[PDB]
Amino acid sequence: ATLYPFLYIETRHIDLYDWNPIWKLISNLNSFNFDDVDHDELVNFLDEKISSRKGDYKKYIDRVVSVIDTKPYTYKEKVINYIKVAIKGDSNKFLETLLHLLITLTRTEFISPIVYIDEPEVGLHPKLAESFVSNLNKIYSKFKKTSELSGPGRYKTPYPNIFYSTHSPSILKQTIKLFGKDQQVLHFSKKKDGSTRVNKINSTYSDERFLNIFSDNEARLFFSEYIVFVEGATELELFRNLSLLNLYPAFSLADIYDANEVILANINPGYSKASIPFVIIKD
Amino acid sequence: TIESIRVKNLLSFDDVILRDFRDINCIIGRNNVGKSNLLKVIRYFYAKLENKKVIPLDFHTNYNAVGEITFTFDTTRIKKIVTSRKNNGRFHKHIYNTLFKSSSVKLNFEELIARKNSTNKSFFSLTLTICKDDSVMWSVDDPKVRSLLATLYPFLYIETRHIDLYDWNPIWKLISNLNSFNFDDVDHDELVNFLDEKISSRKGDYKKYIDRVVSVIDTKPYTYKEKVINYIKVAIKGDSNKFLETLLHLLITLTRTEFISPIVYIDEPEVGLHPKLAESFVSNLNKIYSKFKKTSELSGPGRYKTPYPNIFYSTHSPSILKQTIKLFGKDQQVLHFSKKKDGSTRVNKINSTYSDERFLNIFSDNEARLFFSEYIVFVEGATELELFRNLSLLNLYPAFSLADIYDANEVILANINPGYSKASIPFVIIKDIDTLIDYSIKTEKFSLRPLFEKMIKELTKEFDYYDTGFGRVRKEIDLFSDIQSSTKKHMDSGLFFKRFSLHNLSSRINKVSRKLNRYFMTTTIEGALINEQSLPYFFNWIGDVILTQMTINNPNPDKFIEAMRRRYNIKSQVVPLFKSVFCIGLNHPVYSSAVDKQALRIKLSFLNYLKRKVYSDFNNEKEIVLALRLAFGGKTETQYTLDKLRKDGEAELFREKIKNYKNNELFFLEPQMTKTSGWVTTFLNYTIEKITSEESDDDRIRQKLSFIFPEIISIIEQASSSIEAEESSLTG
Amino acid sequence: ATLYPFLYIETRHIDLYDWNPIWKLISNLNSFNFDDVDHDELVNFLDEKISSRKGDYKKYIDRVVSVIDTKPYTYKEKVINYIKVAIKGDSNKFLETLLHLLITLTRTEFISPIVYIDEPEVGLHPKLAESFVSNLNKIYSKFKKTSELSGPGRYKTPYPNIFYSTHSPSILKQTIKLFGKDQQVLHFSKKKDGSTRVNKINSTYSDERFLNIFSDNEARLFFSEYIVFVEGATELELFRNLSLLNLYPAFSLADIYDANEVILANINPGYSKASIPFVIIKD
Amino acid sequence: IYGSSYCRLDISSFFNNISFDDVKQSLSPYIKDEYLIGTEQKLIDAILNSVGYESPIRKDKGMIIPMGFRTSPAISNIVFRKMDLLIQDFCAKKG
DNA sequence: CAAGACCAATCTTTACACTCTGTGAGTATTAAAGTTACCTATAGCGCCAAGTGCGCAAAGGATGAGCTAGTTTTT
Repeated sequence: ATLYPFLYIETRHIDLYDWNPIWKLISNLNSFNFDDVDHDELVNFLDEKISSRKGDYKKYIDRVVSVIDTKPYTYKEKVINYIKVAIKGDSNKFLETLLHLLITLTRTEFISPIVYIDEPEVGLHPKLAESFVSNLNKIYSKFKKTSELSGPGRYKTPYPNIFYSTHSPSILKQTIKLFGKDQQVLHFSKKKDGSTRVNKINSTYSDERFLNIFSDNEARLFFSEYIVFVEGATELELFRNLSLLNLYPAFSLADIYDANEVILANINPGYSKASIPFVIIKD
Repeated sequence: TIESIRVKNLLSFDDVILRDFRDINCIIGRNNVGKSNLLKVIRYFYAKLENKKVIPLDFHTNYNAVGEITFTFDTTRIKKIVTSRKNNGRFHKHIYNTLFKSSSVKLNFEELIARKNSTNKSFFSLTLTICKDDSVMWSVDDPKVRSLLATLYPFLYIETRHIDLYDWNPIWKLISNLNSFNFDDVDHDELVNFLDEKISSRKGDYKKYIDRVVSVIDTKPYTYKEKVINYIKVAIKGDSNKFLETLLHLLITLTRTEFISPIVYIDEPEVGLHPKLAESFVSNLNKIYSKFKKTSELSGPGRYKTPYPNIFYSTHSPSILKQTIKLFGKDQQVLHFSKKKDGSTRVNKINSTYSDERFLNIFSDNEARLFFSEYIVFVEGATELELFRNLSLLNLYPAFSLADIYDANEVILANINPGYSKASIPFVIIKDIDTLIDYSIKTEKFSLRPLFEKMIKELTKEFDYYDTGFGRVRKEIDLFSDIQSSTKKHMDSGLFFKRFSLHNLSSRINKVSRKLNRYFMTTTIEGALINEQSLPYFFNWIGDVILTQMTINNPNPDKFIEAMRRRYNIKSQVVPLFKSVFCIGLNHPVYSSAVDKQALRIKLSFLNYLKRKVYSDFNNEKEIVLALRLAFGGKTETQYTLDKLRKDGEAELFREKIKNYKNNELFFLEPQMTKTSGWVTTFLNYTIEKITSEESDDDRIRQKLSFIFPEIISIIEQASSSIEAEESSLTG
Repeated sequence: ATLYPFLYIETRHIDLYDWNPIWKLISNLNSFNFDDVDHDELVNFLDEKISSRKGDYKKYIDRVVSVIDTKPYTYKEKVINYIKVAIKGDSNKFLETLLHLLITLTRTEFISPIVYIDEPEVGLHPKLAESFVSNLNKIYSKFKKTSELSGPGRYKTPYPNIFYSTHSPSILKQTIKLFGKDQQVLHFSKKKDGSTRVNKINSTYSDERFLNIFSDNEARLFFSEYIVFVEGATELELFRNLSLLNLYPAFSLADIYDANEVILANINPGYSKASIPFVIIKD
Repeated sequence: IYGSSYCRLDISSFFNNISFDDVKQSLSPYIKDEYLIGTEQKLIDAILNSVGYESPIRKDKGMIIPMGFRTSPAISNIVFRKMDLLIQDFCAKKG
């Protein structure tokens, strides 16, 4: 438990006034022993600095303690107080700060936390949702050391595992385009008799052009119950007719996509066939 | 240090003024709405002082157009501090320019010297006005004055019913605002360097770690209060009743070296607490209060002459009130809210300072309970308690059960002084006619007691002008003074009166003294219990006592009864047989049918013998009542008892006959003949049960009780009418 | 106030247990007077139906009332009780039911409420949001009475005004495609010195082909700070290069769209220019 | 006592200038509108006939409520309540 | 003629001085760190020196060309 901590974040009902996860992450991920700080020396130093008459602050603190006698500080509370006195300050911003702090502080320790995040895009503009993933990728790539990219501040240390629960194609598009080989997509679905499944949807593309021209339409296919692949725009015009689909309330649940041979090869619909059924129509 | 709070035309206030505050001000009453309204008014005023946007309060009536809140602050200590030539600082000069500058430049060179620098007390008045269009106006148009007043006289409110023990915000607020240290001289860099030096394997590691953390967590900089709170937390070694105790102790301790005097309000300090816990809380508060007091010979380091802050309590527990009265003494006051006739909150002061040390030491929970009452009945003896607290009697009158009865003497009444809180707690004092007039046998003349003289002197009012309807009181007073001699005649050898009846005089003195909340009974309690109309019920009760309580002493009833019937005569020697056969016992065994019949026959014979002797020896049927009410420690007509008659050596024959009756036949009744024995309760219960069995309707039984017992029923009815008259005002 | 009621709905923090808005909407929108319902007659009817001995149910009711005495029922409370005793039962489903009830219970009255809805798509699958919009459109079209569409159940009464606060392109796409002439899009933005503006973005398209082939890419342009229009795939490939955009963190905030002359005419970016700046690059 | 500047004003002929119709209008809301005696005299008029008087020396002004009667001060306060409210509202804004 | 009603912000916030460490009765009595703080904006036209200017307003060729300027309101 102490070597592989688990963190859970829910942005739906997150409280901005509570900073407990941040303090827990900072206190757990430290490389100092605070038992050597002592107490008499620090109090004497503060008394000498702040009091004109020698012996004012110490007597004040003793008088306060004599009438507020409670349980002694634990080690975690003591280190939190030291960190707070050593720093200059106390929804999306909270999550970004947590992720950045975790990535920065995991670079010099063998502790490997695992984090789960639920709905990172609640009440978030699409531009902000993209910027979140962009900032995460930038801080991820800042510390990476590989061959030529060597020097101080660059490390060879495994990164913590991050799990996302999203309903927005923007975050999926950003994480597919930026991370690349360091991401995967999971599809749950259900069985006939009723049972949760787990499948992997292909998200790594060898073609660079496909990854560059990746857009919202490509990301929309991941949230499709039934995909119809066509080639020309006339098929799109015919199968997206509102009047025609008004009389058939069963073909409106399927999405139609213009696909070429190269696009079909890159997407590879056959891999995730049990999760997302598809049909390819040709001449 | 507020002195006066005035509220006009707001919420449930028409014109309410509170002054003469002490350190341990306590608030009690039945109208909780008034207390809530006062708290809301204070909070609204202090929120408007600090420039906060809040909803204006409502008006009591819409036939006005303004609502005013007035506050007076005693700015005496601050003036002495600032005006001294020794103090040269920014804050002192700013305070002078803000508070005492405008009012001092308009005075000449005569009023300033030797007229305002010796013993005068300085006051500052601030008025807040709310208009009909929800507009707020101040009497002083300067935000700096309001800010300085707010920061010099902070207000703290504590609610104990809904309090979170995980939040210490009030504690940190008190600590941060009651310190004499400037925390801006502690540089961040040097402290960080010190911490890095203390804990490091390589120099600079802690500083680099802190910089890396700050570069990611960059947010708004710390305020001054946050910095001082962090410094206090790192300095200290650790972090419902306990929270309140800590707050009070910190408030008392930290204000001994500051010129800031906070005001604290606490609501329900005893919620979910043992009575011992509340008593210990008050005792600890008093001990800490007395620890820092430097008066007269008590001196030395750690003792100060700095004034203490003001504390207000809202409590419903007699224990806290008792402890506050006993411990603090002259440094506390009690407030009572109540209502008015048309509906409006009042404020009155209840006396709580006593000059008798015995009364303070003997103070108990009954005295505190007297505070939480709407109608108090004061009596002298212990028989009045037994009569007025009967459950069966109070069952039929659901209006006298709302009054509390207390035993008080003259000194106790003087110490309590019920007349001060007359408008808040109505009361009635019931006494006997013997306390005013004393009668003698050897000398045929009445005499007046000093209490009667004091009442006459109080009723007499010199330094007055003529008023129609006041001459009758003077005539009555003159008649009372001239009735000092009042030669009369007593028949039956100083036992009865020729024609006085002691009734017209009692009625006249009651009419005169009704204005002083007094009532003088014609006779004693035992006299009213047994009267000429209650003889059948008393005889039935005696017969029931004989039938039930008397049992066979011998374990075998049949053999003993047969032996005593064959040994003693059934008719001539009935008294020795009754004395040697039947005895009073707690347990009543059940005998055989023949034994039960024999016992019933013997009891009936004894009853017939006693009734025949009673009706033969005495004829007028009034001497029977006199003997009955005199044997039960009582006096009648002439105001004489057994001991008084024996000392006076009068009515030898009557006393000898009573002694013969007591020591010959009614030997079993003797234990239930002394004062405070318990015969009153048994007789009342038996009579009420009999009348309930006879008559089913409540009106019929009440009428029969009124007929049998006129005086006590009249007293109960008068008290009930008085309660019903003031029921609306003294009820939340 | 009683002729033009205002109803505000929030979905991020909504309690499904509470049904007060639904009961208020039903009570306000009715054409019945409940003052003539005799209490004694109903009590006698219930007593006769439910009891074997006559009058015991009335005795039970008066025994209960004599001990639970309190303030009498107001008109609204008794109306709600009468409605509940006649019906057989009491996030997205709540909103859909409220909208359907509002539309149904206003076709026979002259009261026109004003509805505001905040975040209709919070924690919602894109297909679910599209289905919600489609159901609303079908409910609207059921009661429409225009030209030959005449008969019972079809009315000429005006519909209430509904305002949406959305961050999802799916809802915007569906409301543009379905409602058409009966919808508008507002853009707030901000001024230079700091002040909130209000502008109208064009959303009515005369071309039927453009509206039929409307997709997520077209809806993405509504959330763009800067639009760059191109007329070829090569420009898209050049302007979407990740490595090139890495060195210029100012051009990554612009959206590049491939449009034709007819597409440009249909979109008409010049109408909304102060809100969404754009540039058209040609040869 | 809380003020620094003081001003005093007086009303000329306060009781003689009280209009009778103003009194009737002021007292109307507190008296039921009905005929006390048949269909000739109303309850309000019957009550109000006990407070007015036709002054022989002031026949030009009609009938007025005269000083020296028992009910005059209460009627004056009731009539002047409206003016008191107006003046208080005016003075509140000026402090 | 003279008259109550004479703007908002000017950076923010806080705080005892002393010899005595608990206490102070002036003839007219705030300041000093901390943190920002940010600032910023331009035609007639062309030409060569590329904005700091020069020339010309006839081409063009260094001083013939020669030319104009909307409504309404305050006023």
